[PDB]
Amino acid sequence: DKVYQMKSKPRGYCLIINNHNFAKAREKVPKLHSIRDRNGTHLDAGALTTTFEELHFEIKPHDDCTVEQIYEILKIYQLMDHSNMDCFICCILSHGDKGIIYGTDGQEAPIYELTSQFTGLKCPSLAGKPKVFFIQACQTRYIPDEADFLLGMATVNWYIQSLCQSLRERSPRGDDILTILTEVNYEVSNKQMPQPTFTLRKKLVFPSD
Amino acid sequence: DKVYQMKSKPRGYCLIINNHNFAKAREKVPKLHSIRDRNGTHLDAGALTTTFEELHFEIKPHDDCTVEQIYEILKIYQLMDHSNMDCFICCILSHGDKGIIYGTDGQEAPIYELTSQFTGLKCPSLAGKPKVFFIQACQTRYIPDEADFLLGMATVWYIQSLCQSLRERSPRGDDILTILTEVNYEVSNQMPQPTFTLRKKLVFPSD
Ligand SMILES: *CC(=O)N(c1ccccc1)[C@@H]1CCCN(C(=O)c2ccc(N3CCOCC3)cc2)C1
Repeated sequence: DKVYQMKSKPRGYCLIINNHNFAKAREKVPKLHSIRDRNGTHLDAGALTTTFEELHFEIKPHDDCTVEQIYEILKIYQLMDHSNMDCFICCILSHGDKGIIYGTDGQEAPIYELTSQFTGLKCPSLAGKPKVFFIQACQTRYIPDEADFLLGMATVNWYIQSLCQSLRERSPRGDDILTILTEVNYEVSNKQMPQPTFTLRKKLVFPSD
Repeated sequence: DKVYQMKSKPRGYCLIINNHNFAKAREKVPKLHSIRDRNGTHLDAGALTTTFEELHFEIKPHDDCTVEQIYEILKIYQLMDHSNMDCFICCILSHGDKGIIYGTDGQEAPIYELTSQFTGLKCPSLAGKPKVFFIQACQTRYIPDEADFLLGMATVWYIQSLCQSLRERSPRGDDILTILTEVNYEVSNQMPQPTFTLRKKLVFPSD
């Protein structure tokens, strides 16, 4: 029973990346000649703003991002001085694939190339602090070989909905994020299942009290 | 707040593949010309048996297994009728590339191709009940999209702290993730990566 240093104001930045218009994708990329536009994402996005502002993160959201657009966004936060922070969360809501994420231009960012941005050897002020990634797909490893990491990855063809509901619910009760994820795993299987993989050293909780 | 039904005598099978004599690997596979014999792996193995025999698991140890020996041992328990069991554990001590494992003949086996044997479809006798995998290989997907899996794997200590923190805590009723998060700090100061798709909590009562 060790718990991460959740308590601060604010606790961290909650990156929300929220791609929707894959128009240039439908144009510039052949194999994605007919890729639907991920409308309805705002319900996921709005909930992600809702739950995580309540848990004392300052949401910094971006909509419709290229891979280049996605990539430069994270350097802003890799190079940022996180010393005053306690945690770091990044949500990505886009079309998915096996181990990669699609930008609105139809190009690809591997899940390992995004997570690996925030190491200790790359983001030192955010060392020993938990670094969380929630991703929801649609239709090598995924994490640096380092501690203090969580990847809530899923693949659609509602995950973010139930994840929010269990966060709003369980967090003021003092349940940890792993407890929440098992509850989220059950809350969808009745099987495009999410596979949480992590390297976190200690318990991670988002206290509302 | 659910917990996997673990009350069962025996709780389940607990495979312990234990590769040590990689002579045949050196003997035939040239890039594994000087692949070291895994000396000391006979210390992890005993800890695992001791840990899980206390946890009411019928240990099934297997030493120095090649690739088809492995594909055939999993084949047995894949076709088995675990209807009176409440859990399935498979330990693998060996070494390989980032995604494969090396049999004692240097032949490969993707870890997915192992965890993928105990599906619901491929092992209906094991539906809705935890299929746990521990892997310690010294230096794509890893588990199928079905529920009730755990993959405590370490690219490479891990198994000795996994055991010590398992006999120490499983009596107290703590969840597996609580345990796995603890062995992370012990290993922290290379890193294991537990991917898991479990629906309820998971404890091993000690009675
Ligand atoms: C890959 C491997 O074989 N490891 C390992 C290395 C790094 C991290 C985790 C695991 C082995 C696993 C077993 C123990 N070990 C040793 O180096 C070792 C070997 C022999 C001993 N002796 C000899 C007889 O038994 C008692 C003491 C001690 C340690 C790491």
